[PDB]
Amino acid sequence: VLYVGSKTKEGVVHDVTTVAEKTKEQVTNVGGAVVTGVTAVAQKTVEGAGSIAAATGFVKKDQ
Amino acid sequence: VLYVGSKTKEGVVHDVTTVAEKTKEQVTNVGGAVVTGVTAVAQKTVEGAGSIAAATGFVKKDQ
Amino acid sequence: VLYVGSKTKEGVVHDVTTVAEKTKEQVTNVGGAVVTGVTAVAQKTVEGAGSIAAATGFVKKDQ
Amino acid sequence: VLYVGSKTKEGVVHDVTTVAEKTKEQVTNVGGAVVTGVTAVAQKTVEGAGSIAAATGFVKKD
Amino acid sequence: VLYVGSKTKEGVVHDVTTVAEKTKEQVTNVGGAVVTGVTAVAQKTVEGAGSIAAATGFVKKD
Amino acid sequence: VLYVGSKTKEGVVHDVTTVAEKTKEQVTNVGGAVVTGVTAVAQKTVEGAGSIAAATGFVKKD
Repeated sequence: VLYVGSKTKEGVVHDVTTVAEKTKEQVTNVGGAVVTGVTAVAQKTVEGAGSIAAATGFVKKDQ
Repeated sequence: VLYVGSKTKEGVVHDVTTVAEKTKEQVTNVGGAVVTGVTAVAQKTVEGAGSIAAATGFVKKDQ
Repeated sequence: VLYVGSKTKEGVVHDVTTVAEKTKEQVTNVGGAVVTGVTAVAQKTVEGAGSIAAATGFVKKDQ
Repeated sequence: VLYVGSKTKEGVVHDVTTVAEKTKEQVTNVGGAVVTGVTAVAQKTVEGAGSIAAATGFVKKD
Repeated sequence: VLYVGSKTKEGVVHDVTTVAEKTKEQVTNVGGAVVTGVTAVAQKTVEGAGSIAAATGFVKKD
Repeated sequence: VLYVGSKTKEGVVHDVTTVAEKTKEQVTNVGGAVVTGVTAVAQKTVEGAGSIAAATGFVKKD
């Protein structure tokens, strides 16, 4: 498993450019999840049973 | 498994450019999930049974 | 497992450029999660059963 | 050259507001200008000799 | 050259506001200018000889 | 050259506000200028000889 001469880019994120202006906002939450904003999750590997990788706004009520 | 001379791009994200202006917003949540915003998930691998990779707004009520 | 001459970029994040202006905001939370802001999670590996890697706004009520 | 998501305003006028409640006015005039109200001039390019551009309440005589 | 998300304003005028409550005014004039109100001039380029650009309440005589 | 997220304002005028409550005014004039109100001039480039640019309440005679 070898790279001799290259440019290897795995699991990256860039130039994520967000601009806002005069943005008014109201939020109300009771018990749940609310995700309002820039998020960058860059991974290369997640191993394992029953896993959760890179969740976002994840309401997990179980019984 | 080898790259000799190349440009390898796997699982990437770029130039994600979001612009907003004069955006007014109201949200109300009770127990669930609400996802209002830029999200970039870049992975190369997720291994494993019963997994969840890169969820978003994921209400998981189980019994 | 060897790189001879290269440029290896795994699990990175850059140039995440967020601009805001005149942004007014109100939030109210009771018990849940609320994520309103720039987030960069860059990993290369997460190993293990029943894991959670790189959660965000993750309400986990269990029984 | 390439503009991604950009905004390019060369000689514009915007987001002007004039609120007025319970305003009382009176005017009298004799042979001259009076400008009581909103004006919004946006010119990109003007040329000439002895030009007059974007005048308001102008009085010329000889 | 490349503009990503940029904003480029060359000769603009914006976000002007004039609030007025219970305003009383009177005016009298004789052969001259009076400018009582809002003006918003935005010029990018003006040329000439002996030019007059963006005048307000101007009186010229000879 | 590349502008990422930048803002470039060359000759602009913005975020001006004039609030007025219960204002009383009177004016009298004879053959001259009076400028009682808001003015917002934004010029990027002016040229000429003997030019006059962005005048307000100007009186010229001979």
